[PDB]
Amino acid sequence: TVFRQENVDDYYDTGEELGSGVFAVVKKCREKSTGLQYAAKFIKKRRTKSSRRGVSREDIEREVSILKEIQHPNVITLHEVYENKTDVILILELVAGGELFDFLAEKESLTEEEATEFLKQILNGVYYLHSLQIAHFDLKPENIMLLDRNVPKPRIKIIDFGLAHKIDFGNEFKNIFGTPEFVAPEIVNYEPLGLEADMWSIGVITYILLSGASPFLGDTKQETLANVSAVNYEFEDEYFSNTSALAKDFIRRLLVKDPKKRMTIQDSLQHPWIKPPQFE
Ligand SMILES: Nc1ncnc2c1ncn2[C@@H]1O[C@H](COP(=O)(O)OP(=O)(O)O)[C@@H](O)[C@H]1O
Repeated sequence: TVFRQENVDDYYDTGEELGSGVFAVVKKCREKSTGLQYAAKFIKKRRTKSSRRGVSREDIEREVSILKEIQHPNVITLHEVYENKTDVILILELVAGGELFDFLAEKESLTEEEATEFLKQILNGVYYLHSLQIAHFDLKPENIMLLDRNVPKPRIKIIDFGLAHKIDFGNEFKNIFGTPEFVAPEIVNYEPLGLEADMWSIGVITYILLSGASPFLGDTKQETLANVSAVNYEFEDEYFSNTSALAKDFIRRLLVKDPKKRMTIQDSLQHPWIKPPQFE
């Protein structure tokens, strides 16, 4: 699939850098014709078939194809795509209130209500995605943006569809590995993956939202991964003594090794608490 090959600079001005990744950089931008602001994600292309630098065209096209499908308040909207010899440039909906990661770092500790207010939105977005048989495969606080961080109940959007896949056969078996702290045991063990992996990541996010601590994090990536595969986590009293037992129950039902026994996204919304790279 080919994208618009006019110079993006003929149509957009860029400003502040919003984020920086292995082979992607995201910059705030403004469309000249409308004055509307976006986030321009510049993804470096591979220079040769066998190269390890840059992103394969297959992987870029998958991200674009998934983004084109989605429209929901809790996920990002793709506006346009450009390309040139070096980059594919995705013009994405701007989410201007920063990462959930940075919000948590600045506050140090959420109430159980503040955590659920974030969680409920994450769950609604993932319910949408999973309804479409889209697994995100990279859910973590760095990939959840706030629209406006200066309101008591910030609204969020899921970003970074660089690992997302359509799961039309219930599982997929490709090269898929996210951030060690957040990946499910089946990722660690190189097993077939499905929508269930996202539910594990949600459990890890929930634990972090409530405690400020990461359930499986070791001092090295290998230690983190070994902890994940062994389901080596516990609820520290220092962090959870004033957290409800129902909140712990919710996490326990997500941090389950066997993906078949883990809560699904529909289960998570009906749960009584809610119901109203890898190498060193
Ligand atoms: N739509 C957006 N609005 C604002 N910031 C974004 C947006 N998309 C990405 N970012 C920022 O850029 C960072 C890297 O995102 P991204 O490039 O999508 O990840 P990757 O390069 O791993 O695919 C994010 O963690 C975030 O800080």
